[PDB]
Amino acid sequence: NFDAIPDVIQAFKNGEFVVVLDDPSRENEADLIIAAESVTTEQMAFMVRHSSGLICAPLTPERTTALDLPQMVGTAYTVSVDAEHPSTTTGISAHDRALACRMLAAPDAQPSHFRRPGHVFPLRAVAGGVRARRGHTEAGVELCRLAGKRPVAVISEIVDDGQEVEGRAVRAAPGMLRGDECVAFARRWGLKVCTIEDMIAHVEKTEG
Amino acid sequence: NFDAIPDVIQAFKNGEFVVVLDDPSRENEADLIIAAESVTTEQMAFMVRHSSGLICAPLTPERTTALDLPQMVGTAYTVSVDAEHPSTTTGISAHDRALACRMLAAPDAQPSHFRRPGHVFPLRAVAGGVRARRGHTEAGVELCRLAGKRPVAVISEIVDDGQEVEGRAVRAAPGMLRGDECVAFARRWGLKVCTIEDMIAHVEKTEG
Repeated sequence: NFDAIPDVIQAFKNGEFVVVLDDPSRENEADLIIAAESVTTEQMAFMVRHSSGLICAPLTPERTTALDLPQMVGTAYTVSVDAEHPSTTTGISAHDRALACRMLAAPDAQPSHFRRPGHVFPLRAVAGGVRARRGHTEAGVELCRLAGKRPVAVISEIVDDGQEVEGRAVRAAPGMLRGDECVAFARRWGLKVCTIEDMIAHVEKTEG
Repeated sequence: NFDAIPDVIQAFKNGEFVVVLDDPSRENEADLIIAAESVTTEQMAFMVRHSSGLICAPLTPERTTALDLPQMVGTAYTVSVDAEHPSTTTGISAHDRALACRMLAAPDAQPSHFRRPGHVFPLRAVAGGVRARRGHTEAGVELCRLAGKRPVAVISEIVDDGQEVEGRAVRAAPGMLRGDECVAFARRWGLKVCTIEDMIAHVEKTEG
């Protein structure tokens, strides 16, 4: 079964990842979604290991303007970034990517805190939220609002790495984690899991 | 020990991944580098599983002009892409990312074959090659030229996922694969491994 939204919010509030399913009519994919403000090096490593590794950062339009993150050019990718910080090295390590996420969420964030282009991909949520666009991007920002966090999330799609093949640089039968698998994945890692659909139902209780 | 360049070229010619080390003075990082033209779904899955998951595609300046891939904004990222193909779905799966790579390398590639923005990150190699810029981007394109392949490679940095933590969404002590580890990683997966430095020495035999 899927977890009830309130419980997903409490977990998100606690700085945990949550597994979020969009509509089968849509991608039919699940993403790991976490608040960016305090994402750790170790959690980032886990995210990278268990996802596509294309680590994105959903944020509001207000943050894209404050931080001077224009659209790269439908997923609203902004220009990519790295943390302008003395501890950053190449920008790709779990350390560096988590740092960038945290910095994007900082109340004191400024445009100069980010090197462009880089290795983290901010995504512009639509003003109307999940009831307006049923995407993981909106879901991330929606969870932030709901949990009282800074308006920046971190998301990544949970791929299915397929099976190991001893001594060969290939994986058999890879794909994307779907439905049932998603819930099982969540249970295995002690995470809450829910659907965007339920998230919307939750938000309509207050917004209609 | 590192493999001799000629042997690395033969492997690359065979459509295998090769492990390439840049300078310690530089990133001190190793990347998986493969020819894009025939990268398979299964190999892509392996690449994703064993790297940062930020799958890039080194290509020449001539290809950036032919394909209308302007700079996103130092790593020369162009605008990102997805394959405009009936089999593409969300653009992130190993299937979809490998397809995009293959399409970027097609002799019949045209700008309209790519949706922008997307999930694969082409990188513009500098005209002068590895002797001009000692980057993995140049190395990828340099291997393509050397092996007689289409002038598009696929690269990704080999991260160190750290250690599993049973039932917890974290990984302990993550980092990047370095030196020794790199060679061991290559042996484990039956891949050749070399340094950019040696690659340059190879190219100077002909170019001075």
